[PDB]
Amino acid sequence: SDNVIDIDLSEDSPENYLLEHAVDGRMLFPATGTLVLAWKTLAKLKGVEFEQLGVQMTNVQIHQALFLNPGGKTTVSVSVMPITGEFQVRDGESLISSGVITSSEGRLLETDQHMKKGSVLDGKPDKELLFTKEIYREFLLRGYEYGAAFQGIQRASLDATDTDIRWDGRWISYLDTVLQMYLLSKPGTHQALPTLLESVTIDPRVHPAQPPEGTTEFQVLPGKWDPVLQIAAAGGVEIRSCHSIRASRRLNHDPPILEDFAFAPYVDPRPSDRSAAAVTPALRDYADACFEFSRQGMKRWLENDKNNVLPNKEEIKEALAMANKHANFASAKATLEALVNNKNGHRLPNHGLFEMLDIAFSEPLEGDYWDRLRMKLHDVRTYLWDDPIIAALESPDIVKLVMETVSDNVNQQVMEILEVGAARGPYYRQAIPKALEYFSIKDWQYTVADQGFVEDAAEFPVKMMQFDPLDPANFPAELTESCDLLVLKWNLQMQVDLDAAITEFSKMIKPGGFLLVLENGTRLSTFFPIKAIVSASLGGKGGPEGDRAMGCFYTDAQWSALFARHGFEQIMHIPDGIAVSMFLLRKPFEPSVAPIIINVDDLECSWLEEVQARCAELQDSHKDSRLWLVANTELSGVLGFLRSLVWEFGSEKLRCIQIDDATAGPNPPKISADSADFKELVRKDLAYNVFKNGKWGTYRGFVISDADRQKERPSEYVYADWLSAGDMSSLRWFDSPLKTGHNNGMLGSKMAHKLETETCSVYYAGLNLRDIILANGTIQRDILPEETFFKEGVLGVEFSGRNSSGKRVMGLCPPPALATTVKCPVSSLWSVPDQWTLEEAATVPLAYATAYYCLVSEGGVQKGATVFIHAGASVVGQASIAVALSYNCEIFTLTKNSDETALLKSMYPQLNDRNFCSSEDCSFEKYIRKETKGSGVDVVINTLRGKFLKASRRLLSKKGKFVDIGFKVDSNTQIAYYTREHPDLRFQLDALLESQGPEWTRLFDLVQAGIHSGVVKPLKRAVYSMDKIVDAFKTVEAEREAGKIVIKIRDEERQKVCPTPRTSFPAIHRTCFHPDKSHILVGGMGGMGLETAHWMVLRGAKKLILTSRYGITTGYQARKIAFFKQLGVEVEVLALSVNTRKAADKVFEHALKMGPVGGIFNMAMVLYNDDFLKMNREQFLKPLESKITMTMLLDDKSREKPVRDTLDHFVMFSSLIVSGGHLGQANYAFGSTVLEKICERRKRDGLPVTTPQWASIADVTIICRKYPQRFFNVLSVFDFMMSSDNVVTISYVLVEKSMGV
Ligand SMILES: NC(=O)c1ccc[n+]([C@@H]2O[C@H](COP(=O)([O-])OP(=O)(O)OC[C@H]3O[C@@H](n4cnc5c(N)ncnc54)[C@H](OP(=O)(O)O)[C@@H]3O)[C@@H](O)[C@H]2O)c1
Repeated sequence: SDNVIDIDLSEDSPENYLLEHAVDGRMLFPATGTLVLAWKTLAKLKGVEFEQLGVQMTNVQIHQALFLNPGGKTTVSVSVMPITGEFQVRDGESLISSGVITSSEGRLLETDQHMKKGSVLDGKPDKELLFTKEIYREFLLRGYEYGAAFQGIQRASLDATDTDIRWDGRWISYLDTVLQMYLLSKPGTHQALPTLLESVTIDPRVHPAQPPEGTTEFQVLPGKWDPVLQIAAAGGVEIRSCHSIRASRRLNHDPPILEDFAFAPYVDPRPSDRSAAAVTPALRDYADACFEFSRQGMKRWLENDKNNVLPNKEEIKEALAMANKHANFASAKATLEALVNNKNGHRLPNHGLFEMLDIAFSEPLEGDYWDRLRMKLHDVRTYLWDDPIIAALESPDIVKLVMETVSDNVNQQVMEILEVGAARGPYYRQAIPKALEYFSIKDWQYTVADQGFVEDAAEFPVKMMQFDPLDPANFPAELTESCDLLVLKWNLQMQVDLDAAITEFSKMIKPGGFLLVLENGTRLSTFFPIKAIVSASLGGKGGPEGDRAMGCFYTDAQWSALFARHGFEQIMHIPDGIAVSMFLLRKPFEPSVAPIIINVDDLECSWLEEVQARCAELQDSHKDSRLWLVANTELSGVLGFLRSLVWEFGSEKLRCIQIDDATAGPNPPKISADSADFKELVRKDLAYNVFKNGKWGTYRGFVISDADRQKERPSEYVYADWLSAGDMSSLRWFDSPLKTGHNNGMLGSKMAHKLETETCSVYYAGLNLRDIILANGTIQRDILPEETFFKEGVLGVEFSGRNSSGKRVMGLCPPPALATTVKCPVSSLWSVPDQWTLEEAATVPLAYATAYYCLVSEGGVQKGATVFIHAGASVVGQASIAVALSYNCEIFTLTKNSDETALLKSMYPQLNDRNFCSSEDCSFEKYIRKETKGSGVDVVINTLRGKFLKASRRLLSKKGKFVDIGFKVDSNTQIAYYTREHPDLRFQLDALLESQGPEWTRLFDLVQAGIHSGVVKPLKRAVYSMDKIVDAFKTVEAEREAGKIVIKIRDEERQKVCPTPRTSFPAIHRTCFHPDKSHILVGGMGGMGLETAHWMVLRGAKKLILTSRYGITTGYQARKIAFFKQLGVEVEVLALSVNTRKAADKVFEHALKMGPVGGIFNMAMVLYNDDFLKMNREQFLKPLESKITMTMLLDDKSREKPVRDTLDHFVMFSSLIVSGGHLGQANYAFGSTVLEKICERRKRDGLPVTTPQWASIADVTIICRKYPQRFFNVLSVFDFMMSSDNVVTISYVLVEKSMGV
């Protein structure tokens, strides 16, 4: 109604600096931006200029975020009430800001900061100051992305109390930079969204005037932060008591792609290898069931074919005959139907062969049968494509192994693929989404072809060609030297003349190209039923390799011999065993010049000179010349070294061979110049040859499914948390830090109260409405007592289990008590009487402890007093009635429906209908007022809100007490809590459980007395298992029926004092660090070193020894370490390099002095990026110290006592240069690969090891087409990396799934 403000976010608009304010990518209008709009509006109403008006905004509520849009116009309406000052910044019909704006002519500013002239941060060292780069690195790590316009704090002290704030004449920027001082005063990791600014005073009269026009250098105004009063004051501005709400950090990019950098054999993989077919025992049964169903179905087909309408009948007799050689229809369908309809967990994704076979046989034998059935099976063709038998060889691992192995060997930038016959047997639907969509460095061009248009390929980035696939000699001549890979899925089995087809197919292969063939090789009579009805000319000439089975099938052994006969080298061969087989072939390579071999075994790089010389003469030699970098040791970086060399010398000549001594079989290869094994390798001319586990293979990064990141495994200690805040359907069970004996969150205020705690094995956990309110996002974790801020979880307080002595106990503990083990203070533990089962005990503690607090501790109930209890059917309501009845009180209670009234009356026989009202209307006020003869109710236990809260205070007597325990308080109510106007009694039982002082021990004794006197009786309850935790929370939230919801953790033993059996629970991973052990962080005084150290501090670590070449040299390092120490962490910063045994000894002398060594981290990096041929040894061994010398001096020291037994984690950070390669970083690649080989040796010896292989990290742009990850997401995958069995995990984010060219 009042001023309408238009914000022009255009190319040259003066208010374009407002797009330089983003939170996790999204552009936002600053929270202190509606203050200026309200400020400018009030001055406009008064008719005065806004910079001559001194305003004061009080209790400014931020309800929404005004999302700015580039090149767009945002119109917001500001409405100010003339006399009272109530203002409203509202975009459209949605409120963005509310509060009260008041102008004045006197002095409004409280602090005297506007009088301060200079900057007190003068003459200080550079290690005692924070600069704009360091200040806004801390904000970026929390999601606050400020552009150059909003980077106002130009310098600050380590405490951030004193700052230099820039004045540029823009008031939205200046107010934001004065709120950044408050944000800079609350170090942490989460993103805090302001929600209430109690006071904001702007006095431009004492503020410096706008800088002259065209100013380039602006003045810095001193700023100060007052912790006593919580005032951020700079210049003529003052922000007081800003309240923020935790915000879930959203991911700017798409989820990272996690892979397992593992070794994969080429030919005939064993069942334990990753290139092997994924045939489970269940699949081998489905294959047999289909085989029996197919075999007998043909028998049924032959005998019933009395009309002779079954062409290929001789073929169906031959197929039936062979099945008999290698061997009722009702039973055959019975076995399959039992397999299909069973849901025993072991369940194939789908049963397509059975489904499509059933259509093949069940179809009647009559006129127009074959034409109709051929149409029917062409309508369910998808079943054959997507079938466990057919998908065993189309698994993501094999598809990626083939597609990337072929890419490592194609020496172009685009990789031309050609899938001939894409209508019958398709491969694009598997190659594209599983392997080719992950490509970042190489481009791919896919070309499907067939007789007709490929209907299913319309949605894929492929090119559809047209010609006859089933007939050679008509292949278009435009396909000569056309494709670097040829895929013939189910094509060579349809060719009448194989030699002619293969000869004509081999011409389409570029020199050095590959041919991929997938054909049936075993149990050839299983799929024949469908190749009988859905094939026209089932006749194919045989040859020297034998006679085609039926007329369209060769056996796997005959397939391999046939390919070998045409001079094809078997690069890879993966037999499914149950059905299909896969061959990858390329033509033999005959060198014209002798290959050059250089041994790169030495880790001191005594060959840098020779390789550099031979690498220089690459582009002046014959095209058939090759450099073979050979390593015969487990530790060698030849694999990642040759990837980086390929980036500047091409893939044409650079080849490599590694032989792993440790796992090389009894017959190790003998690669040495004119050897026998080498020549077999100079003929395949594969870039990377690795002999490990007894077979030649290659290192490939196998993608990890997003479902495996939340895979649940047995865990002795678990606790319930949420995967996503505010979602009650995301509740899971995570690993509990109690496996270390202690509980996360021992920092700050939790370090002051040294409560004596008894470790109890939880058997039942009661679900209260306090947990549902937190779980569903109605209230953030920050409203809870400050002692719970760093706790792993905040769900659950009450429980009933067994203490360490085996006694049955029940009690309330600080969260998480929705767990399997707790550390309950001895002053909060009651003993279960020997008449209650532990199930009944789980319902008593909180319900009655709250009831006594509300009635006898806060309400001061006296004998005979009148009490009004809202929601009498709730557990707290039932407890309140029982406590009140014991005090001989006149009870009035609000019951929703008649079922609740009946339940309460039966539960408490003293309750008559006169004692009951309805929670559906405020008609209880007249009834209660009349029934009390105008005296009112002495105590009101209020849960209902709005007009029921008002109508219930109105019933209070002269001395009556109002106990409001509802959770969903209004905004005005919360401000009353903040302003100390009213006490917040809804998280007081949680606060008394942190202090456990005089006020609690009064409630402990009141409840204990009630148990003895019989007042405290167990309530009716519903027991939910540990897997229905989500459903239990939903049951509590809905409040459809009265009762206590109690999660059953363990089964109570028949005895009464007996040790709890040790058991495991399925739970998601959650890495935790032992607080009594010392964790060494070599290079932990850096970007990821210090931000990872903070992550460990939250997850349990309390003893850090951080190592650097120089120690603390900046004010960001000194401010972080002063934050760990304040939290209660024993930090130690050593200015040494662990490059000699003396240095290694010192770092572990200091570690063992602090405590047993429980973790070693190596984040150290040194980089000299340069061209390989302009690098001497002194410059090639630069990155090799932090990665080859500090990793075997930390690995030698971790393999000796006492480190070996105590050590839990051995993390050696790596880079994707070992998996992708990079330009100029050929020395870093060698160091990063030898580091990964030391970590794989540790796994061989059973020692703990983790090797993160990160691409790029944002907070601590697009390189090789990969977006840098946000650190809050690097620590999310890092946590999964530590709690996993693989050694090397590759984490990288893709800008977008790769398309063609
Ligand atoms: N953040 C990224 O962009 C990114 C991307 C991919 C991978 N990574 C991985 O993460 C690490 C790099 O993280 P970052 O550079 O952001 O932070 P950082 O690892 O903490 O930084 C490297 C640190 O190494 C220390 N250092 C070097 N040589 C040392 C020696 N001989 N002894 C002890 N300390 C030594 C340096 O301490 P001084 O400075 O005091 O000498 C420096 O602070 C590497 O392991 C890398 O593989 C990071």
